[PDB]
Amino acid sequence: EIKVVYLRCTGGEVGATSALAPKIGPLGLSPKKVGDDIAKATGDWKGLRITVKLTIQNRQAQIEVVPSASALIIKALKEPPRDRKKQKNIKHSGNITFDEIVNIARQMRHRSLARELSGTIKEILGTAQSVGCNVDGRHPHDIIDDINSGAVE
Amino acid sequence: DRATWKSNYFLKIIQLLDDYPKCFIVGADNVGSKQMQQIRMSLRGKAVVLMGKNTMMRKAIRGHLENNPALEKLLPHIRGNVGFVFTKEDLTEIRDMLLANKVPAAARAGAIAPCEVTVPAQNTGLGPEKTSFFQALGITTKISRGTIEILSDVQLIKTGDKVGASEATLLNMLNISPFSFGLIIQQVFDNGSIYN
Amino acid sequence: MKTILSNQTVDIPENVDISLKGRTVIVKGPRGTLRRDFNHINVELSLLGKKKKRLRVDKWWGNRKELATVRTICSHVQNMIKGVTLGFRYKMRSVYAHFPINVVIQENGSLVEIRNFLGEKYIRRVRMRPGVACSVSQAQKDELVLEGNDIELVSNSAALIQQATTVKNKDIRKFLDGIYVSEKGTVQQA
Amino acid sequence: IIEPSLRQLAQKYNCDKMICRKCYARLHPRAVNCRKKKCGHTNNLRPKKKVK
RNA sequence: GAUGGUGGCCAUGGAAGUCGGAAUCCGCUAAGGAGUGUGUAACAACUCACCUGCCGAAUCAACUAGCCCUGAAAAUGGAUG
Ligand SMILES: [Mg+2]
Ligand SMILES: [Zn+2]
Repeated sequence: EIKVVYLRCTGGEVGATSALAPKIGPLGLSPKKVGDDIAKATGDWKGLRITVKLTIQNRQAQIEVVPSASALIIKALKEPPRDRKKQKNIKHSGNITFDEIVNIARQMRHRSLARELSGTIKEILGTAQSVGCNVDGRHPHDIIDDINSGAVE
Repeated sequence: DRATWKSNYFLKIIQLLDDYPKCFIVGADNVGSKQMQQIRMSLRGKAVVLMGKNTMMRKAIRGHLENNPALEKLLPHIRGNVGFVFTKEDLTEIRDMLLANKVPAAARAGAIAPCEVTVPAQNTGLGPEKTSFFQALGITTKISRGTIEILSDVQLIKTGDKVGASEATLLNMLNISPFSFGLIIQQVFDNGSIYN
Repeated sequence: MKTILSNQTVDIPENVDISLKGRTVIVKGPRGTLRRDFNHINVELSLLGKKKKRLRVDKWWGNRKELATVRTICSHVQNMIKGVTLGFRYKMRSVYAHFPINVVIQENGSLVEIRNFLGEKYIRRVRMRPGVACSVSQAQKDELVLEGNDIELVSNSAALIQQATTVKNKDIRKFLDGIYVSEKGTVQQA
Repeated sequence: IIEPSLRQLAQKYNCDKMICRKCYARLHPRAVNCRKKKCGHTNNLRPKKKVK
């Protein structure tokens, strides 16, 4: 018997809000020793919203992070995170080039729910204006690149 | 706008018919967009399935009849929510693939029941906190091992029954949906021939 | 403006026979004979063609307030033809929260007595107008079946009992009680 | 305490109505202007707030 | 029928579109609006825009002026003579 459960964590921080107990409680597996393990396993994010799938068997669970386009672009837009102070208007400003957009799209096509590379770069360019940062310009400037001036595989 | 949306559709239906002298006239009836999208995404490399307005397709056929005098047979077969799928690989390999790519869809409240939906007696994993939905249907159940135990099977909906919200939610909770709708393709066009 | 001519035709099933006496109409079918008078509408009725397959109703030089009356006659005739060839069956269900509604049929459907409506001891006796029959149906807990020929009489009787089963001086948005018309149906299905 | 389909059947004759602002007439759910000529067949209507 | 990227981003105690401020785009698309509403502590669910299935000839909208109506309630019974 193999069970898979999807959870949402806040990154490398240990979840203060007890949300593992409502899920892992019914099967009897200890949730407190798994939540901190997920937090330390993620680690690098440490400031984002993270989705984690858990392959829990009758003996032990396996931890792996489900990739997300929004989670990848925000960590690509590296900025000093804000601590517990938690002020307003952390609207991210930055200029991420096109090179790493391709490799993020590789992770997007890894699970294979998309079109080919030329379509995934467009749908992640949509996520660029979704976040707020611009690739040396907005999507009106970044649409003509796909027209007769592309740099995609 | 609509004017160019009609023109380029005329362009893309002519172009699609130019290079595919073989097609299945497929009635995409009661098929979810999710199922259609995954089918098309999976089978894009082998075939292309196109849908649209029947009255516009038949006018395109009648407009192209001046160059293809063998397209009149398609005209009587265009009625209902029916489109085209084009492929050049084999004759029945895609037909078998379409028959195998059917996906069981969820039970929507308001749609007639196709055939023979019931629930066997078993110990689920829902829990004691969701028995109000079973009490709505009046199904007598017990609770054991911390979950809900079904005593006996029941034919909640017969063949050709209206699906209610209470039954639809119960089927969603049990993760059971015998409702499977796929391609119900009617005829085959192959260089001026009709096949079942 | 005044439209020169406005006409509509109604098909006539072979099992039924309809004839006109001036402007009133009489329809004879398997269930019985039903008549209706139209001496207040001032139109023309013509049973054109042998074997009485079609009936045409037309009006000449009528404003929009009276051209509307041309097609309502067609609906009346076709509804009447349905009520004579197949009849009308109105099924209405009793809705109550705590107190059951005791419905008793008397003088073979002519009178309906209602007891224990909201628990009050007052007995509601409603007399069906002639031409309809009431009966508490089987294969169901609470249900009343009204069978008749003309929709006016059948639905008027259903309205009478429905209006009789009313809650006053209270909030009707919570006290959802009374006998309510659930389904409009037909005695004989084609 | 009651079967839901019967409850909505009672609602269709008692709850889902449209009320005229003036004159406070009760109208069919798919109404546009009030039936009554007492208020002048005015256009403003409200959806008859349900029970909370 | 009415989908994914995606539970888009500031967001917040919980905010999956339905309380808020700025964005408001790409694939599959005949079509799906980071969305018109009903609701949810919030999710689910219902529903609208939009696209299709059936019949087939005309159909909407916003102004505008005529007659009539609501607006329009006083005392001795009452006046286009
Ligand atoms: Mg009171
Ligand atoms: Zn009014």
